[PDB]
Amino acid sequence: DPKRLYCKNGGFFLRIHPDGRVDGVREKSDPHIKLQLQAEERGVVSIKGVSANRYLAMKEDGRLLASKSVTDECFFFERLESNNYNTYRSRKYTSWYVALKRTGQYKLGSKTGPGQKAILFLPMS
Ligand SMILES: CO[C@@H]1O[C@@H](C(=O)O)[C@@H](O[C@H]2O[C@H](COS(=O)(=O)O)[C@@H](O)[C@H](O)[C@H]2NS(=O)(=O)O)[C@H](O)[C@H]1OS(=O)(=O)O
Repeated sequence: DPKRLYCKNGGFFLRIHPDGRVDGVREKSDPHIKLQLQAEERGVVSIKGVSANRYLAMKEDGRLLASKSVTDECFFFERLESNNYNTYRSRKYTSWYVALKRTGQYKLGSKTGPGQKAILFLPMS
């Protein structure tokens, strides 16, 4: 079943545009925030935009985008933290997290880390 990823940092839903752009939006009705999270192994997921047909990827410089193809940049550790929010940490760039800023823009992976509000998401159906 599809999920919406609600970010604790400002209450933005993770959004994947048809063109590959990634950002955040507060509108629960937005057509581009419905995501498919598929387990590739225990604790490892890909994140696909249902509307966009693109997979969330983190690049070597921390950029977030969504690609048509699934590559090693499209896998993330899904962890339930002690505060009961999930985090999604790049399987390839292992210190960097999927994250949204308070402005609704995505946060560059190299600017993220374990104590931040920006990396915390709650999956909702
Ligand atoms: C409440 O948790 C964090 O702190 C907030 C805050 O202190 O305002 C947010 O930080 C964001 O804004 C501050 C201040 O920016 S300003 O433009 O100078 O006002 C920045 O210093 C932070 O880098 C910003 N972080 S963000 O991830 O880009 O939003 C924010 O809610 C929380 O920051 S956190 O890094 O996610 O913990």
